[PDB]
Formats: sequence, structure tokens, C-alpha cells
Amino acid sequence: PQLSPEQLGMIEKLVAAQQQCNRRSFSDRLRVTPWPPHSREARQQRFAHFTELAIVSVQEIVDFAKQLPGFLQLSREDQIALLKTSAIEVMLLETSRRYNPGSESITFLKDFSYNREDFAKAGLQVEFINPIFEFSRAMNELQLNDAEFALLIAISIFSADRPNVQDQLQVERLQHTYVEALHAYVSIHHPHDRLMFPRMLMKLVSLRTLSSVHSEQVFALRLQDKKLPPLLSEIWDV
Amino acid sequence: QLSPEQLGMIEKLVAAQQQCNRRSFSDRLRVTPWPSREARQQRFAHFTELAIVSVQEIVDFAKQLPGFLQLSREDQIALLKTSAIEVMLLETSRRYNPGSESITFLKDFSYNREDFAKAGLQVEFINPIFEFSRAMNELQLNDAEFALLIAISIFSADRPNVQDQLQVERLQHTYVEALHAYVSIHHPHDRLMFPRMLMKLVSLRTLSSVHSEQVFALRLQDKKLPPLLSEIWDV
Amino acid sequence: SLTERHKILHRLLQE
Amino acid sequence: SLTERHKILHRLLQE
Ligand SMILES: CCCc1c(OCCCN(C)C(=O)Nc2ccc(C(=O)O)cc2)ccc2c(C(F)(F)F)noc12
Ligand SMILES: CCCc1c(OCCCN(C)C(=O)Nc2ccc(C(=O)O)cc2)ccc2c(C(F)(F)F)noc12
Repeated sequence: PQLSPEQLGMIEKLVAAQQQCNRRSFSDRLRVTPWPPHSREARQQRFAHFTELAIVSVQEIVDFAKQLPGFLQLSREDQIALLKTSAIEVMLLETSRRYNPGSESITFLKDFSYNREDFAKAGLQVEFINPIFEFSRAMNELQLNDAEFALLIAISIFSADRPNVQDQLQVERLQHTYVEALHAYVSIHHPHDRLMFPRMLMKLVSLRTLSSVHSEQVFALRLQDKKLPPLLSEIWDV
Repeated sequence: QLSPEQLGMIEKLVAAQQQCNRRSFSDRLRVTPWPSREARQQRFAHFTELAIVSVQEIVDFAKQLPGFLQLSREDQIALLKTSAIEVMLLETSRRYNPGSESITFLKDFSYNREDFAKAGLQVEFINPIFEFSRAMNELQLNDAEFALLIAISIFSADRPNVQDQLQVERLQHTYVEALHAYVSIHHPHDRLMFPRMLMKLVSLRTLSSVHSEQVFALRLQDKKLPPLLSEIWDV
Repeated sequence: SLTERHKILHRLLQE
Repeated sequence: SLTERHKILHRLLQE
């Protein structure tokens, strides 16, 4: 697997696009309702806080997808189809990127880490929380860098098998270029481990199952009469 | 670079699958034939009994998989309970006829989307089964590739309630490596074929979830699964 | 269309 | 255990 100039430049742009997308959302992330003892008030503010982290994350996911080669040449209909369903997967990937093995926590905001109990307190059910942290544990063992995450995210977005994709041929053709790019990149980063490439790809399999568990989470919110904010409701509610 | 050990292991899998197919011939012969309330019941019975025989083959194939019987019986069941359906979908896509868009289960008999619906499955599952079968047929996998994908699907460390995750993963990877080395001989001028095959494992997870909604719809309709399928699929 | 049912996402895409 | 809840599967595995 021979890393070409075209692939190298492309991986670097993704990595720079991701860093550029994050600074664009610095101010919007500054006005997230602050994380707050035992009241209906307190559990709404934590839920508000978490959902507002997710809102900004979707902003970043959209921005990053616009910089993906071939993404904007898809119809806007196909663009929406891809993002609606990959967003949770991209978010779970970014979550696993920020995992702290020692404390089994996730560091979203910089001086502030969230463990399993904090997720529960933020409104999430344990049937979703536990698999997030298990997936995050397993992903941490793989020690992916910026480049491998950027490409895993791109591969996840360019999935021809999402609901309602029209140009399945082209979406698949685009995914393949990021698969090859990853294959070639992982041959430089891990030249004595031909398993690292397929192990990364295999995590997309685990992600599909987390997506399904997430749908059950969104359904439980309905029964809790806990309403998602408009962007999350638009992409996640039935 | 395919080694003697990998070549030998792949051939035994392929031999194992044909051997398993043989041991369940008679059972497939005694299955309720394809044909009111009587006809509707008989179709459902026809499909579900094919599934039962199929679960028996998957169990028998798993027992032949190197390392599977050394896992605790608890993990064996753990692995088989959730992969069964994925293995069934892989076997369905193997028997896809592109020209008619039908699945050939019994040898003089093809089944299309309409027949599936008559057998009692809902359109939200059927159309995804047929779309997957279509995408799968374009890959043109052979016996060796199908057998390895089936092993890899069974040795999924991330299934619910797996204890020896390390060992299951370790075993899966021997099949991944063997598939890679094998696909480099079968498709020596296309390094996408190997990853394309693994990405079908991604689609199967979603289909597995769409299947859970199908099992749920049967609760609402009070169409009960026979005991083996109920034990593996009912909540 | 999906587009008419995803007005915020659509606006984020437009810019 | 899963085993106690999967009697038919358990028996297929035992032979
Ligand atoms: C956890 C699973 C995804 C997820 C959420 O994620 C919140 C976390 C989103 N995220 C990835 C993120 O914020 N990243 C992040 C990057 C940079 C900085 C920084 O530089 O400061 C800070 C943070 C929040 C709510 C929900 C729900 C429901 F809505 F149903 F509750 N379902 O799934 C959810
Ligand atoms: C398709 C989804 C799986 C599936 C069924 O499979 C029926 C078919 C099972 N199968 C894959 C199979 O028989 N293969 C097969 C191999 C060799 C020969 C041969 O050598 O002759 C013949 C046949 C049947 C019922 C159901 C249900 C429910 F019950 F919930 F509705 N959910 O999912 C189901």
C-alpha cells in the first residue's frame, strides 16, 4: 500500500479541516449552558448542557463534511441523507477520541471530565451509557491518531447503505478512496502490523450497533417526555 | 502472503460447510412444503422451519471452527445467539438470483419479495434483505470468502454478554488475516476487495437491528416463533 | 423530500 | 446465565 502525494495532501487537509472546524465553534461552545444538587432544575441544566454539546458537534460534523472531496458534488438530498444517519456515529467516534483510560471518563470541555454517572445525570439511560464507554475503552486500545480518526469519520459518512441514498454508486466510490487512503496511511504508521488497518475498519461494525442502541435512547426520551432541541430532534426523532 | 496453515484452515472450513449441508439434507426434506388461514400458516411454517434447519447448520459449522469449542459454552451461546441471523443473511445473499431478484432456497424453487411477504415478514425487513443481497451479489464472493466472513461474524468480541472478549477477538483476527491473504490471491490486482468484504459486516449489523423490529412486529401480530427461533430471537 | 424535513441541517449546509 | 435460557441451543452444542 503505497501512500501517494494525492492521498497525503488529502489526509493533511482533513486533519487541518477538523482543526479549523473546531476553532469556528469555539464561541458557540462558550455559551453552552453551564454544568451545574438534586432538583428537577439541576437535571434539566445537565440535559441542556449535554444536548448543547451535541448541537455544536453536529455543526462541526456538517462543516467537516463540506470539506470532504466529492461530498458537495452529491445532491443536497444525498448530503442530508448521509449526515442525518452518520452524525451519531461521528459523535461516538469523537467521544472515544476524548476517553481517559485511568478514570474511564470523557473529557469534553477542557478542565472537565465526564464519567458514567455524569452521563446518567445528564439524562442518558445505562443501556446506552455502558456500550458508549465499552466502545470507547476498545477504541482507546487502538491508539488512533488525528489522521486515522479523520479518515474513519469520512468512511462512516460515505456509507452507501444509509436509508434514502440515491447515488449509492458514487457514495461507495467516494468511501473507497478514503478506505485506500487509510490502508496506505496505516502502512506507514504501523508497518509491522497488517492487522491495524482491518481492526480500524472493524470498529465501524461496532458503531452500527451503537447507532441502534442510540435509536432506543431517543425513543425512551419520548416516554420520559424529555424533548430534544430542534436540530437533534430533526435528525434523530421519528 | 498465504501460508500453508491458512490455506489448510480455509479448505477445512469450505469442506466443513459442505459436510454440514449434507448432515441437514434429510431435515430440509421433512420441512413443511410451500402451499386462507391454512395456507398462510403453512407458508410461515415453511419459512421458519428453513430457519430452524439453518440454525442447526450454523451451530454444526461453528463447532468445526478452530478455537470455538475451547470457549466456554456460555460464550459459544453468546456468539451464536446474535450472529445466527447475520449468518442466515449471508446464506440468503449467496442464493440471490440477480435476473429475477429472487432467493433460491430449495433447489427447484426461488422466492421473491412477494413470497417473503406471504410467508409473514414485513416490507421494512424484506426490502433491506433484497437490497443487501443485490449489493452482495455484485461482490461475487466464492465459497472460501463466504466461509471466512461467516467465521469472522461469529467471532465478534462485541456481542452482548461475551466474557472472553480477548480470546474471541484473537480468534477473529486469524480469520481476518487469512481472508486478507486469500483475497490477495483471488483478486491480486484489486486491494479494495478485502476491505469491501469487511464492510458488508457493517451492513449486516444494521440488518440485524431491522430484524429485531421484525421479531417485535410478530409480538404485536401474536405470530409466535417456533421454540428454537423464539429462544434465540425473542426478548 | 428529506431536504424539506431537515431545514436546520439544510441551512447549515447552505452556509 | 444465558445457558439456562437457551436449552435447545445448548443441546445442539452438546450434540
Ligand atoms: C455522547 C453520545 C452523543 C450524545 C451527546 O454528546 C455530547 C458530547 C458531544 N461531543 C462529541 C462533544 O461535545 N465534543 C467536544 C469536542 C470538542 C470540545 C472542546 O474543544 O471544548 C468539547 C466537546 C449528547 C446528547 C446525546 C443524546 C441525547 F440527546 F439523546 F441525550 N444522544 O446521544 C448524545
Ligand atoms: C432471510 C432472513 C432469515 C429468516 C428466515 O430464513 C428463511 C431461509 C433460511 N435460510 C437462510 C436458508 O434456509 N438457507 C438455505 C441454505 C441451504 C439450502 C439448501 O441447500 O437447499 C436451503 C436454504 C425465516 C424466517 C425469518 C424471520 C421471522 F421468522 F422472524 F419471520 N426472521 O428472519 C427470518
